[PDB]
Amino acid sequence: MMEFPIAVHKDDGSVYGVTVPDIPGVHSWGETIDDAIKNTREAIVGHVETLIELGEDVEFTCSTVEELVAKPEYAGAVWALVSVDLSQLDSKPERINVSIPRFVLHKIDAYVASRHETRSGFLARAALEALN
Amino acid sequence: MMEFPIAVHKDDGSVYGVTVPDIPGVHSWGETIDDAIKNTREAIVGHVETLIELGEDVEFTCSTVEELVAKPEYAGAVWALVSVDLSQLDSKPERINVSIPRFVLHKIDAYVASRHETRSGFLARAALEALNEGK
Amino acid sequence: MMEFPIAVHKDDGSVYGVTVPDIPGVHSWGETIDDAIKNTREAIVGHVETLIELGEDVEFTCSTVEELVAKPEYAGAVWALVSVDLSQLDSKPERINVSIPRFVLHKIDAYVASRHETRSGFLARAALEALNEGK
Amino acid sequence: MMEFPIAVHKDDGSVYGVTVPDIPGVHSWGETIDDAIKNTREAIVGHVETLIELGEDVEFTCSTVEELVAKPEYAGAVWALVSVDLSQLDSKPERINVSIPRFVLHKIDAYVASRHETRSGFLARAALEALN
Ligand SMILES: [Cl-]
Ligand SMILES: [Cl-]
Ligand SMILES: [Cl-]
Ligand SMILES: [Cl-]
Repeated sequence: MMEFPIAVHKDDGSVYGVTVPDIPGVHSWGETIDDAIKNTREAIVGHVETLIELGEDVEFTCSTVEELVAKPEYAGAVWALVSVDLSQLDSKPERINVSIPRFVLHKIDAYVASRHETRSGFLARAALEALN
Repeated sequence: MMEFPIAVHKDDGSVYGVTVPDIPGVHSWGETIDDAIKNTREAIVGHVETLIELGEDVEFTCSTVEELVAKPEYAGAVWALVSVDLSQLDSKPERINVSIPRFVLHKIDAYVASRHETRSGFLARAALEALNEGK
Repeated sequence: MMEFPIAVHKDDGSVYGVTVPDIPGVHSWGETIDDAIKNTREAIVGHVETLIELGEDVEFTCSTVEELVAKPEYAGAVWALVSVDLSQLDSKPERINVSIPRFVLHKIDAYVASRHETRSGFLARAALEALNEGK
Repeated sequence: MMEFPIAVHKDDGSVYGVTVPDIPGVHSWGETIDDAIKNTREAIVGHVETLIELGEDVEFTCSTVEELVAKPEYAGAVWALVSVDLSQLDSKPERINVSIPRFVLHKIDAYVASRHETRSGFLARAALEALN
């Protein structure tokens, strides 16, 4: 699960505006903060899916709120985190047959059992993670 | 049916280390003697299972407690025998079906084709990296 | 699909606690903001899954961030929305097949006999007590 | 998995003798220390299986080496631990259908995955443990 920090600003007349520190160029908005979060999620997912559909490598780096919160350009922002999982990206994953040593599977099984994760989800995230 | 002798010894306060004479590379321990034995059994079982799964033969003759009990490197040791049954162990890694996002499978398959790796060996290694980083 | 607002606040040094306004009894935390959210997501999913499995109706209307964002107890909070899909949740506990030595299954059945307990509720409770030995 | 401490004594004009602190009455022996350990394991297993077959409750109280080693009656002993688990007792376990809440199963699954244990083994040991 990836967590994108998003910076929410609001004034008296204008609506909620949102910027995405890890994706300059994305600017979203909402009549309420909940709508702004949801609209920013859609903009982030559409961005990532679009670059994939274009044939581009996409490198999944997320900043943390901790590291951005004291920066002046984010003074007075309301911080939120939008959760993006890889299932949220590809609608038609491919089922493949692979062999994994049992001592590795036992470590995967112990780990995913406490997190509502699967062998498949763990391996897909591990595959992506090793590629960076 | 292999019988691995193991030797538990006191190292510091409330930490018991274990020697496995027939697998010198295994270094298990426990906060209690019983924990140390249970942890060593798990290391030995995983070792034997994993080498058999590589297609190796692991049938050698274990040491006896008798030939080791009087050696001075085992003074004060607490002994146990770990019994390992090889009859049910598979000689190849476990085959599983998994679901992978296509764009991820693409950059796997393109990656392994160049170093002549396998998807399996790639995902196995990738899994171990992800497990170790989480700490 | 249920959208639970969660509020992450920095409680002490290097520890972030989380409030779930619609489940006041859940008190999750994490070493980082991201870990706090992931731990909170897991407690919320487990909560909703477990109550539906008890045969309860859990569909109610979640709070919004909007109605909470300006309240003093949430000053400085970092917000997130945890999305819970109820579609796949089963309304009964998981049925499993297990192998039990007869002499223990005798001393289970004889014991649940006049407590008006079930084998299931007994094994569930015994499992949890046994797990409560966390090192 | 149960671990019975056993005390091994050896004098030259004789063989290895063994006593079992948690089972007074058991006295075993062997030409070698390995034979004496194996013979003591059989006597312990036979003892427990025999009481069960007599219809007696059996309560698994194992001492630890740590708490026995300094007692004067065990001065100069060589200590070993005899491992007994419940499968080593009943030859014909019964297969039953039960319902377990998933949050309990997930905790069982995480625990047993690192130990070569099963849901069934864990629940049988738990059934015996919280049953006192
Ligand atoms: Cl997953
Ligand atoms: Cl899977
Ligand atoms: Cl087991
Ligand atoms: Cl099982």
